Amino acid sequence: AVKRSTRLGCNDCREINYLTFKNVKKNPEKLALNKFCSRCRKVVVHKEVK
Amino acid sequence: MLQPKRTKYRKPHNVSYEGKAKGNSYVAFGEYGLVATKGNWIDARAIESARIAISKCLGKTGKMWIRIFPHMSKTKKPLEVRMGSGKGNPEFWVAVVKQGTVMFEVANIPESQMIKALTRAGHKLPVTWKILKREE
Amino acid sequence: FHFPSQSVSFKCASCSNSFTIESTLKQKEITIDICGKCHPFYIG
Amino acid sequence: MKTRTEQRRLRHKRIVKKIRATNHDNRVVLMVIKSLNHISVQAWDFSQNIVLASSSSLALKLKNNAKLVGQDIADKLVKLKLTNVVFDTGGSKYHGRIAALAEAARERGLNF
Amino acid sequence: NLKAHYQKTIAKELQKSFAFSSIMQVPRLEKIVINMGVGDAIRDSKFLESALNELHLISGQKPVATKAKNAISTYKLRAGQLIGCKVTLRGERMWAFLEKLIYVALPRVRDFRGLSLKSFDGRGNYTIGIKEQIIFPEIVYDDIKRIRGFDVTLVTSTNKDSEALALLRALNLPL
Amino acid sequence: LGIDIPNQKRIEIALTYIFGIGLSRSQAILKQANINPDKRVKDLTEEEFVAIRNVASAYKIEGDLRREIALNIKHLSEIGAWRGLRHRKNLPVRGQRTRTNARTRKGPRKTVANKKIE
RNA sequence: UUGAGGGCUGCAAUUCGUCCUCAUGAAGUCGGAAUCACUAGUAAUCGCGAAUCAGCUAUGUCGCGGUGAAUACGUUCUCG
RNA sequence: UUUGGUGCCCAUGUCGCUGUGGAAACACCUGGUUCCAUUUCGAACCCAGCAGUUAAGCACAGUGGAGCCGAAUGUAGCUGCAGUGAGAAUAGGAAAGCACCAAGC
RNA sequence: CGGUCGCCUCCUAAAAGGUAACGGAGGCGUACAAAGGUACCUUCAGUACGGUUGGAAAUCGUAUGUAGAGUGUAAUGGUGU
Repeated sequence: AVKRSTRLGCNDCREINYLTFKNVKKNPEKLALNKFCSRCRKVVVHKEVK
Repeated sequence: MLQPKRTKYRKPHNVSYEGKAKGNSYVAFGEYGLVATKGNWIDARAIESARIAISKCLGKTGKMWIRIFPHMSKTKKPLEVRMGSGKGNPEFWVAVVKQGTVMFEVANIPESQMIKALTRAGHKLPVTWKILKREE
Repeated sequence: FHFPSQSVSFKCASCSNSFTIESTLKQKEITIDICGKCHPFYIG
Repeated sequence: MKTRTEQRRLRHKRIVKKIRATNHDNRVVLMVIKSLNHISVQAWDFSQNIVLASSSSLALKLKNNAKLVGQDIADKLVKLKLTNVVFDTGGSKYHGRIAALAEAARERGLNF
Repeated sequence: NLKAHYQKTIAKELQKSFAFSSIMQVPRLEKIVINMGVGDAIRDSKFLESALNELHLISGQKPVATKAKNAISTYKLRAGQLIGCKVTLRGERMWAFLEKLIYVALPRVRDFRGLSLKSFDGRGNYTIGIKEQIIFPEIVYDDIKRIRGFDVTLVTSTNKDSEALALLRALNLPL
Repeated sequence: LGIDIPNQKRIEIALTYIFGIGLSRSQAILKQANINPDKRVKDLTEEEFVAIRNVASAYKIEGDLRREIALNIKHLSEIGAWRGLRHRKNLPVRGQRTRTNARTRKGPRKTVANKKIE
């Protein structure tokens, strides 16, 4: 019923990596994760997008 | 009537009413005891009637203790009901009495009055009665 | 780590005595009107 | 409720229970106790529930910091030919002399 | 030093007075605790910072405030909402606080009618309550508008509090 | 006892701040000792503060005066008399007539209605 | 107002006297409808005497004397 | 031989009392510049030393105080009117035990 | 005509499980960069006692207290270092 979807993707190649959730009510702030990237084959910082 | 003023669940199970006795196989407080020779359920109307009759023929010169109590309640759906669509509706509170149990024990008055009161109460209760004399 | 601590003397001129373990850290040898030596329930 | 010693016993018990349960590899645990006068160390291999080696400052030294109390039992370990132990901190923290004995175990090529 | 005089004289005096056959059966004071409690504003009268700052100034230990252990029905106080302060002090700070109390606090009281009759819990604890904020040698008149008192307690390694009464009597206590 | 003083004005009036010592004993002691209280200043020094308080304690203590008046009222009310019952109910004892006057201890004026007539 | 101590009246001051001293200092930082008073020694205001008289917080009354104002254009609306 | 630690077993193991001894050790203890550290402090952890201790904890003997376990008959229950075997109560039990190392044997 | 149409917990429900009604009950279209993971250390609910504001219930101190809080939550089970 609620919409918490946000797409964490890589920055060196602009991937679409992981769909996750984060409450916009507590904070409407970008979260920079660090996860694996295929086209880079290494752990890079992923950023959020709609 | 004489019943708990609260109960968590409106609709309990009917009763596991078979068996002979579960405790109360002996007279405890009184000197003459009533013994049931039939296992069934007794409503509060007859219990109240018997209690009033005993208090009338006895008073406070003696004392009679009741070892049972209408701990249960019963439901009975009204007429013109098609089977199904929910359970019935609560109607009253009832006490299960098993064949071979004690429920009235009386003391502090001569034996003849005890026998007369027990006979009157038994002829008021649906259950067929038996008499017992207390011994130590 | 904490507020700057120090040790300062105390003086009861009414009872005419001086004692010194610690006191106020910004004033020197404060004075009082009565102490435990001039206590109303210990002097005979 | 706490005598500063029985709570140590319970903490050591929970730590060794954690070691026994979470770690399923056959290994002898090096349990070290930091007494207020000296330090003692013992070895306990499960599936036998007996002591394999022990050391302290009574029959080998007098008092404590000295790393010696490691090498000897470390030698005992290589005298047992296992050199694969799990280092129990006991009712203490990995620091000071505890870290000293850990370094003494490391320098002997003990796997932990 | 009050502490030095205590440990050099009173311990031996109590050992001689009360037979122990051991120099460490004498009751010894462990610590002091100070707490106030705040119930004047929902979360901000002066944000409670005035009392914390003056306690920080008077004591050698950093103050800290407790959280709501119990749900409050009279007011909307749940899951924290710090009220009052907590300081548990030992060592030299304890003796400093004691000597301030025995020579400044009680003497600075407007009128006194004795104490130390029943201030016990029956298990070796003693307490003192003070009704004045400006009662200590280290306190500024310019503070929170409402004058606020304090409560402190004293405990030893044992529970025979009669000996605690005797010791405190030997340590400048009204009777 | 030693801290009840207004800031930066005459000591002779500042001393009267205590509940129980007025302008009579204070001025009598002050002019007997000839201290010449300062003008528009909270205090000069504390060289005589302890001495002034010791001399003032000779007269009476305001806090002790509280207890004195309390025990006087208590003893007056304990004994069966018009004074005791009059003071128990907080009514003017000195005999002044009361119809709708003496409205200082009765709180606010409180009435609902009365008897009407046509 | 409350409490204490002195002093007076009268046989007697608790019901209910009064004064003084001492202890305290309620409220109130000009009050809503309504509005009374007087055209110069007037308003306003500062004091004293007589009366009832053993006593009489009557600040009441009858007077005394000192200081000493404002406006008046008007009668249309208020009262007679 | 006991004492110190340890797991094992987690009460017929428990909580309590009466006395015993810590000389070697364990424990308390001595303090806190420093390794480290206090939801806040030598409280706790941690450093380096044993002045004193048997009082505190530790244990050994007794204490059936509390807690706790629980005999048989009979009996509740049931599978074809015989078998099967209960629980509760009851006699009573009840002051842990089993291994390893280490010092004085 | 009325109620329901899906999901999940307990009893019904025959000591594994399975197993009906238009049975008795209940909740659901979640929350969360922390209520996540890991390492560190810490262990009740309560009651009594003693205390200025300050109540039956504010916080602390001393204990007793062995499950009577909590482990987002409707319920179940487990959960006492």
